[PDB]
Amino acid sequence: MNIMLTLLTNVTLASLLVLIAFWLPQLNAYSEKTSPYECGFDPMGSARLPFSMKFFLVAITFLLFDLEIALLLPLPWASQTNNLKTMLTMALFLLILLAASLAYEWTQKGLEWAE
Amino acid sequence: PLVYMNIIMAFAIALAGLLMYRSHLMSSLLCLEGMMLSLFIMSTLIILNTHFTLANMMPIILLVFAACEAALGLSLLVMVSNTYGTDYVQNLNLLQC
Amino acid sequence: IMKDVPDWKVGESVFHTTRWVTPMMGELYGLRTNEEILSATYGFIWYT
Amino acid sequence: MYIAFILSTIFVIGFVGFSSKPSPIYGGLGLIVSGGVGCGIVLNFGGSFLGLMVFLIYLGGMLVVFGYTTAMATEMYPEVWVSNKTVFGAFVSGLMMEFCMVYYALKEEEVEIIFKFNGLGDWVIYDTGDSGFFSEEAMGIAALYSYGTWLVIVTGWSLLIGVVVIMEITRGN
Amino acid sequence: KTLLHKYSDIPEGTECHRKAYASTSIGGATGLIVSAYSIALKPPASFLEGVARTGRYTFTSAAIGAIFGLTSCISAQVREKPDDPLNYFIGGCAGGLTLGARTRSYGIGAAACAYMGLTAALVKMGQLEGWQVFAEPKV
Amino acid sequence: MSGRPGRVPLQFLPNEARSLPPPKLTDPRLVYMGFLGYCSGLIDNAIRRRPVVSAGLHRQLLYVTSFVFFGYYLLKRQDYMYALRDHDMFAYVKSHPEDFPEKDKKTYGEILEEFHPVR
Amino acid sequence: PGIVELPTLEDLKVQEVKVSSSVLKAAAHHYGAQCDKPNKEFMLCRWEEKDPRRCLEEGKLVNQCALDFFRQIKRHCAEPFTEYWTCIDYSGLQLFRHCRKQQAKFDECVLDKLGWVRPDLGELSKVTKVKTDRPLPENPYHSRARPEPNPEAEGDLKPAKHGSRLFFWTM
Amino acid sequence: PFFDVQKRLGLDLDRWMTIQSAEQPHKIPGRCHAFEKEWIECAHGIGGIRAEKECKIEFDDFVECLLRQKTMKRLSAIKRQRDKLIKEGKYTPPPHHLG
Amino acid sequence: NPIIYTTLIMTVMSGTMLVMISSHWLLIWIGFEMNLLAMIPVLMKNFNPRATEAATKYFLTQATASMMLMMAIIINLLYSGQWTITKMFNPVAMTMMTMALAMKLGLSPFHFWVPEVTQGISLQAGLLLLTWQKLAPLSVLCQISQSINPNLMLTMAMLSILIGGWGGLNQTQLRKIMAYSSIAHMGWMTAVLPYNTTMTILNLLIYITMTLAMFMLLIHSSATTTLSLSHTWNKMPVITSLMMVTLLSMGGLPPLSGFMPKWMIIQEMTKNESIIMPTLMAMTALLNLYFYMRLAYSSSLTMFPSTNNMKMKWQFEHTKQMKLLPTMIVLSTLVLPMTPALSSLN
Amino acid sequence: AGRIASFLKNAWAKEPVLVASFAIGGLAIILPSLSPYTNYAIRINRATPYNYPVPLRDDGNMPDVPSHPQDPQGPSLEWLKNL
Repeated sequence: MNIMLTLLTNVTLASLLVLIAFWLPQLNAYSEKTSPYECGFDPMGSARLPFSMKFFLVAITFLLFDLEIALLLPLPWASQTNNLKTMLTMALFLLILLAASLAYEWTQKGLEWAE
Repeated sequence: PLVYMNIIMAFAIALAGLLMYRSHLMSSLLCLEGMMLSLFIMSTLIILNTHFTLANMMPIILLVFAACEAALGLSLLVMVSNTYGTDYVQNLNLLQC
Repeated sequence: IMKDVPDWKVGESVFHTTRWVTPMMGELYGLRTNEEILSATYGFIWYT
Repeated sequence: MYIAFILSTIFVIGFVGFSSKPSPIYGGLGLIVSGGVGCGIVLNFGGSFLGLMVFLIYLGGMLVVFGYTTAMATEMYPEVWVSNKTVFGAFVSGLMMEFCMVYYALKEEEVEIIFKFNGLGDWVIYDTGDSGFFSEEAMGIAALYSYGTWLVIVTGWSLLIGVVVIMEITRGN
Repeated sequence: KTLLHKYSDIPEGTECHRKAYASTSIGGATGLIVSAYSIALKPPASFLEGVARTGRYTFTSAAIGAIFGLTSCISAQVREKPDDPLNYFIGGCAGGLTLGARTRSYGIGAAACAYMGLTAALVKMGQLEGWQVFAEPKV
Repeated sequence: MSGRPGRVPLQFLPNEARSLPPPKLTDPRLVYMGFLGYCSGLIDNAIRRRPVVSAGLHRQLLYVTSFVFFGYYLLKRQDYMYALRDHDMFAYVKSHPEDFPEKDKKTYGEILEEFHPVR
Repeated sequence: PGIVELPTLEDLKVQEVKVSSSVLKAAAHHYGAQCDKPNKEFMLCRWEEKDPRRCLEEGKLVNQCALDFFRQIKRHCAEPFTEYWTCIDYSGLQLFRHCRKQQAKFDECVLDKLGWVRPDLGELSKVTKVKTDRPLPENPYHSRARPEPNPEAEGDLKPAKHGSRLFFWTM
Repeated sequence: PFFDVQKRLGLDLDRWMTIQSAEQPHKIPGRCHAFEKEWIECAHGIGGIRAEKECKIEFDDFVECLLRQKTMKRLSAIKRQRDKLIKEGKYTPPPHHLG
Repeated sequence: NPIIYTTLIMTVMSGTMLVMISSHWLLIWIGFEMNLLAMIPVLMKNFNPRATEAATKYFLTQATASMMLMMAIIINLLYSGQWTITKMFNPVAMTMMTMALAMKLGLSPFHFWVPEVTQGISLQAGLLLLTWQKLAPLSVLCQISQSINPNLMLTMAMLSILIGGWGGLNQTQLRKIMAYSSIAHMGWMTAVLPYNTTMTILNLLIYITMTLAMFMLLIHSSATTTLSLSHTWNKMPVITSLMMVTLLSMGGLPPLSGFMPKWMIIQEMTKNESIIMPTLMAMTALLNLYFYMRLAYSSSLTMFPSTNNMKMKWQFEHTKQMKLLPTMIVLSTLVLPMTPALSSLN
Repeated sequence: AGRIASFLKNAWAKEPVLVASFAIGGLAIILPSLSPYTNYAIRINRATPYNYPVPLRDDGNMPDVPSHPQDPQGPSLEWLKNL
């Protein structure tokens, strides 16, 4: 439970810092201080309107690629098996498959910011 | 054991959550995504318990396709959000006939 | 411990076969103390 | 024993976090924490690789879903677990749902709902075997490139088809 | 499925009170399912009309079960002919009349009486003989 | 069937199906399936609005040959399944005499079948 | 559903070899070379019988034989063992690499004082055979008589009697 | 498989995982290698339906080894009655069972 | 780009073939995504708001069924420890799977998705969805037919036939009624599935071939409404003739090949002492026959008013070859006299 | 000849990293065929003992396996000792 003890201590020590930084250093709020910041002026009124991406295409490819790397994390242990021959081909095959998918997306536009 | 009960009722409310749309598809899509987390934890619990070395395979490989299902899922939601603007399932009825 | 129970064979064969089985550790540490439980059952994983 | 059952209990009401339809990333809050404690459930059973994997790619996977929510799935007034009355009803109904059975399990240990399982904790279900010098989980995963082979091919080929599929559906002519 | 056994155990005629009560349980249960499907496929609006729709359906279905159950046993007791298929017919036809009363339209109740009357004799037809609807794969 | 011993999956007419007499080329079932080839020939020119009886005979000849070819092996497999069904069947009754007794067939002089007057 | 049998508390007690792990692994290379015959006998019992309750006698033999092994080294050069095992203790991984000088001092006692040589690499990791005289367990898994397989189809294929026999299809 | 392409060419595609007592990475045994072995080679070439009543004993024991529920229930009866009477008195723990 | 559309079509076929050749419970699921992954692109190939409509509706139900399908496997793993494709060893898990597979097939009230998706997507993709994904769940149902719950599957089959054929006479779009008609045919093959698996394959093949022959005819006619199909008599009256012949074929009147399954299905069910159930499904199959003739009534058997511009269509000719059309038509109408071929499947 | 040389010139001029990454990726695939130490790498993993090689009962006529981990007969690894 040693990891639990340091985890508990860490989140505790963080909580004291926010605790005495909210009660000790005075309190005075009169609305316009409490208002959002828009570089000096009053916002158009939102911060909740759809802030549509312009790079949505690459986001999903990250999920496919961040997923597939989890398939090759076992590589250090995969090297120390009695069958490195098929290990070499299969592990290589994954890297070309990611390479092909990146190459496929690259050629058909893709990574460049969708406009 | 009791740990198994906790995580199969994790499926049940996830099952209830998925096929219960209130306002928007994104919340249900996330529930579909999180539904496999119980599925991951479920399958993972037997496999380390039973010491079956090979079948440690499938928790990772279930993760390949469950999140891939989500990958095409929220990318489908992109096509909705351009024609539909919002992501509401209540509006998602233009094929009323 | 088994005197009050109506029907109880003391140390009956757990399975229908007579071949020995690796002992389900619940039989091992079932009635031991709490610290001995955590020292071995959760010992390795919780150890650093 | 506490932690083994207690962590799974957090996994439960954590799942209530997103199954009750809060604002989508408040649901993201719901399953990211159960994903965090879900690492703990497999961790206590060994399972360090798998426990870290979910704490690796879920955060990677959940990294973009927030963006889609705040970019193309957010409202003028984002939801919360207390604002809307139905979702609060959905939240609470996810609280007595497991509360009765854990009390039933803690008091009787013979709960029959759907499946039959006893309630002597879960420290019993562990083993007495010795791993020698090899972790069972980390080597079964490493058997991907020695004995997976075909099981590798179907995963890799689909990932290629993935990047084709996620491209053409969103291309829009 | 326990309700089906809770109705079949009681011999025809005797214990007509329990037989009638059992028939209400099947009628009440079936009304709950159709009502649950009704407000799910077609959402009325708020809870007040939703519970009214379930109330109308549950009351109606239980009504058919109640009168059909009590008519079957009293007919068997009075006529002293438990095996007679018509012991269910007069209960079955009465089911249509009650449905016609529940729907406030005797026009559809008249045709319902024959339809539920014929089926009621048919379920007694199979109960008497070895008829089975969900046969196990014998071949 | 799907579980009989000594079966090779995805294997068409096996090495013992040839022990049965082959279907004749004048098999009425075979020529009918050839007639389906003839029928599938004439209709083809109907969609493409061609002379339904005097258009390209190569298509019609190829339409008939394909049907008569694949049919012959199917007609060979036809009997082999039935022969295999018949073969094992007779082994079971031989191997299980107690399930198939032989009644002492007695003439109608002893049978008391009652008479139904109709009038 | 039957009987479990366990040896009584008397015959499962031996003169247990009570010395720390580091000392055991410090002399493990020399221990595995000569003190091997009881060891090889012990788990031919462990793998053939597949039942620890049937191998207590071999467990006694290996425990006492190791005791004679530890008696020999203690009697001849006890002091050179001292520095070798304590520097193994200081290593968290019990690494042999930071022990070569101390290992050298240990090695030349038993080679010259007693005649014990140091096995080289891949020496103890062998499939070597052992001359156990005990009977071979006939049914290690205690399996019962198995059900007889269904009779095998035999004979020759005859044409289907009266054709397909389906409704009104003559053949 | 609907089409047992595995058996046709004789090359395995997914049969290596299937059952528990298949070959393992440098022979790491499963929990129920013995029980699962006894059940599998009991009902081999005998038929799926002609396997339940005959090769039963090798199966419930195997599914016992997998779940160990009746034995955990056995431990439940031991622990439950233990806390029943030690709280009432009688039993005092022997000095090895509590340290 | 056509070269890639060959690949995703191939993967859908490859994934389906993966399901029907796998002995591992895991790989069977893997084929379902391989079908599911590459299906959505070809479902919204035209990229219409209806295409995005149907694609989203398809994905939600299909993903739910496949996701429900694992812990049906996982509980089997919990209570059996076996991955092999055999009978299931835990009842509640396999009941859970039957709902999952029925969701993929669209038999129970689960069936709501198939008529909705079919309308939004084009005819060509409608054929592929309605004729190719009805094999992978069929293969799994065929394999697990040993321990199948009789009441569970028969109830699912009856509803699929009932609602499948009951709402059929309420849709003016052909793509809708075929989806409605398919659910009725879905029930027919699934009803026999618990009893004998062989007749399920024959009814599958017979239904499949008719499914091409009609959908393939519809593409040639290029019709979306019954009135649109009605105008076909003024260009290619022969095409509209095979139209009705296939309708009566799909109805099931002999000698037409649509009487193949209806004749064969009730046979072993009567052999299995199930007689009331065969009677009800046959009688309610007349509901299928009703809107079958109504489409035949509007298309072939009677004329219908045409348009002025329709004349110029006579001058030009169709350019699509529409491969394998004549063989499907004959294989969908004149097949009954060759009945004993069910043994070849057996 | 001329086309490939100009093409290599163009690739090395515009995006050197990609024509690079194709190079390291290129030969890392075909070196395994030309590798003379892959067989040693095979022998490396076989030699490493994880499970202890349980002894075998000797009913006679196995001269290869020794009776003791000191006799010369049996599989050996002096290639590793040299290496």
